[PDB]
Amino acid sequence: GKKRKNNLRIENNMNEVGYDDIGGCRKQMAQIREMVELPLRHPQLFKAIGIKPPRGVLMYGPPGTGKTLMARAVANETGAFFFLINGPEVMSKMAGESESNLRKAFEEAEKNAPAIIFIDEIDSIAPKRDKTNGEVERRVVSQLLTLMDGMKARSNVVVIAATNRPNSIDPALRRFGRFDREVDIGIPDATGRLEVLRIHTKNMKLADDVDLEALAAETHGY
Amino acid sequence: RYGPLRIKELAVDEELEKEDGLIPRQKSKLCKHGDRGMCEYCSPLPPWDKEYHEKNKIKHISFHSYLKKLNENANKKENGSSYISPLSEPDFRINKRCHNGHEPWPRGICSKCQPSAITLQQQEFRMVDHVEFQKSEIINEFIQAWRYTGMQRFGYMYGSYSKYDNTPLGIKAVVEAIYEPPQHDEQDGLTMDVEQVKNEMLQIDRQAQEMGLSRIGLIFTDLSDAGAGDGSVFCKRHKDSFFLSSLEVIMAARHQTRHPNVSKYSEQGFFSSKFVTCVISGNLEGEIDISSYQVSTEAEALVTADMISGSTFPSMAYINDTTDERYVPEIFYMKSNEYGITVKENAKPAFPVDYLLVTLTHGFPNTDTETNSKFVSSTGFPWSNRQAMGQSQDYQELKKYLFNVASSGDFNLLHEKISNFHLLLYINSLQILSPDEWKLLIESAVKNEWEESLLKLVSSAGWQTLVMILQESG
Amino acid sequence: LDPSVLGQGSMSTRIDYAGIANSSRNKMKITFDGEPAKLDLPEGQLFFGFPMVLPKE
Ligand SMILES: Nc1ncnc2c1ncn2[C@@H]1O[C@H](COP(=O)(O)OP(=O)(O)OP(=O)(O)O)[C@@H](O)[C@H]1O
Ligand SMILES: [Zn+2]
Ligand SMILES: [Zn+2]
Repeated sequence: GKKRKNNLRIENNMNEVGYDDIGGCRKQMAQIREMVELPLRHPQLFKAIGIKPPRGVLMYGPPGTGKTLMARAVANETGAFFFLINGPEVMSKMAGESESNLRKAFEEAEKNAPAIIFIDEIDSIAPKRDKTNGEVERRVVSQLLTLMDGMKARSNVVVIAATNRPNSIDPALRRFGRFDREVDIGIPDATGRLEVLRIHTKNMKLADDVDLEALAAETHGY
Repeated sequence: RYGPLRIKELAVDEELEKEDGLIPRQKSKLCKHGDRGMCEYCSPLPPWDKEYHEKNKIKHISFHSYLKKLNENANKKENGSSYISPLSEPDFRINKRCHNGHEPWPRGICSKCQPSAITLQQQEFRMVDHVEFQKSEIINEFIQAWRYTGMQRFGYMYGSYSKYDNTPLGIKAVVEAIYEPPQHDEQDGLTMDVEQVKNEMLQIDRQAQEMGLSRIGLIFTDLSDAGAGDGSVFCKRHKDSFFLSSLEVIMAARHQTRHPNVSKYSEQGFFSSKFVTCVISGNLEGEIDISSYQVSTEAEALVTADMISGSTFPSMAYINDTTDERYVPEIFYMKSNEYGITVKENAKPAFPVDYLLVTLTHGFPNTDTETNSKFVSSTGFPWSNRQAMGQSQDYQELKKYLFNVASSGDFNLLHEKISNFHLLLYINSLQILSPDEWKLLIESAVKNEWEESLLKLVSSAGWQTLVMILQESG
Repeated sequence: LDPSVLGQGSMSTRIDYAGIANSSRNKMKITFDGEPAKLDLPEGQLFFGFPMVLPKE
């Protein structure tokens, strides 16, 4: 039916987030779908034309704009294996175990191809060189670079990273064979805010005197 | 791209290498993701996961899993290297041929051919994980030797290796029989000529290989009965005092060096022999429990360049000097204090040997009758060179042991009398039967299908002459 | 009350363990208070004559 399916949607932690739970980012949504779903769902197209689909997909914007929501929605909708990596989670571990977690993520995603590796908050594990204080940050950055570069040419694996600013990440991560394609998310316009209000104010028992259009018009910079 | 070299290794090693050993985990309650996918708490647990071992009370990581961890950590596929070999046994001997602009070590040396400081540290993996005795009689007879004579004993244990599911990618050495070389045991110790021992063991090993066995360890008894009326022994070896004295550690290291473990992931082609050592001393309550040990790969590489000797203190091993042949650097042994900090202490005079040991776990096959043993024996025909006692193999003992069954029939009775390891070795030494006759005899005594072979043997001319002379002899 | 072999028996009167210990001291009771002294025995010998210490209990 829908969402790869009352039982057909016509617990489950942070699941069931589909394309209908995102509003006002249709351009970025189209870009992300083109970058992710097509290489995984229909690999025969690229073999026919004779190109290698992109691997890395950087994605950035102000906090609260729905980067994690969008990545999780794409991962759940594609119906393909995926592996969550959280930057703070990886960096909160004894020395020599952050690299172990990164290697495990990439290797296990490779085992069950097609796969999507969502490196949430990548700016906390591969930060800007000036703020890479110590031999642990450098070591984890180098491990991530190794895994990103040596991944493969035939494997059907895609990597999605979320961050706040383009300059908050180590410059070495934005080269060829790495997070080359990047997507930018900005504050929504009036229609986007109206769609978000419609999404959130659906379970709420609203009174008849609600002018969601008025709220969308009044909320600027939200 | 070069890879592992082409070298034949044991079947057990191959079948272990085939497996992956991953430990699956179910959806944790801390997971935040749908059915498909996995974050950090649901991913399969590697076979070398330290948390799993320490949670299950396992003190070492089943060497094959250590190799898996090394391969996972290093040797990226399709690029990044040309397959640096992951395993390399330590070597402390000085480079006698450096010629970096200087003559050999005795009259010149540079910073390139100078052995660096050695840092002892407890080994984190063990080659063989379990040692299993097929029957209780095998060690009951070994201890009966001491019971009757009062002196100590020493013998090699023959058997074969196999898988062990109770540990991730673990190996168990199953021991079928024990052979005792000619040794002069004494009240406080034992002595044995090395040359006689090895000369005899060469042919004994040839015969055992023809039978399918292999030499996989040595076992000795350290028992001193207490004065109590019952049969009890002092608990000489325990936590605070020594487990294995320095001398036996050195001997075990020599034995391990002489039985290399052919491996496909090392430049030399061998790494950390699968040779175990067992000792019978007695547990904390006053029993005759048995314990098995194995010296680390650095003690194995330390004794080769001399550099160690026994000390008057049982628990500590001495260190030799920088003579004109052997060059010993400064040796540090690393330990962790109660505050979780590693501390390096120079030990030139002497250091404890607990940093040169890894402990195995012994056991016996479950009472369920699997009957995978190669011999229904170890109680009967006297054993090897026990001439000190009344156990003296000779034609009279054969006439009294293996003649009534051969004078009646009952092929089952004859088979269960013919399947004695030491009886087979003795009849081989008699040399009455020709090589083909003895080959069919061993395959009749050790193979689960023996009816036809047993009939052929008993009908064979050589066996007929043997039994005829045995009957005639008195 | 204890057997004499607990410190002094065969292979202890051959290898002067008491002599080695006391000569290390002055560098007869044997105790593990002090420092070890090299005791080099030929390959193929095992010595079990060290004084007993018993469990902590
Ligand atoms: N179209 C939308 N855009 C943004 N947020 C949305 C949208 N629809 C719903 N939301 C809600 O807004 C919040 C967005 O938080 P979210 O964690 O997705 O943002 P983020 O700052 O990009 O993420 P992260 O810090 O985890 O990378 C969530 O409550 C989400 O449910
Ligand atoms: Zn999970
Ligand atoms: Zn040199």
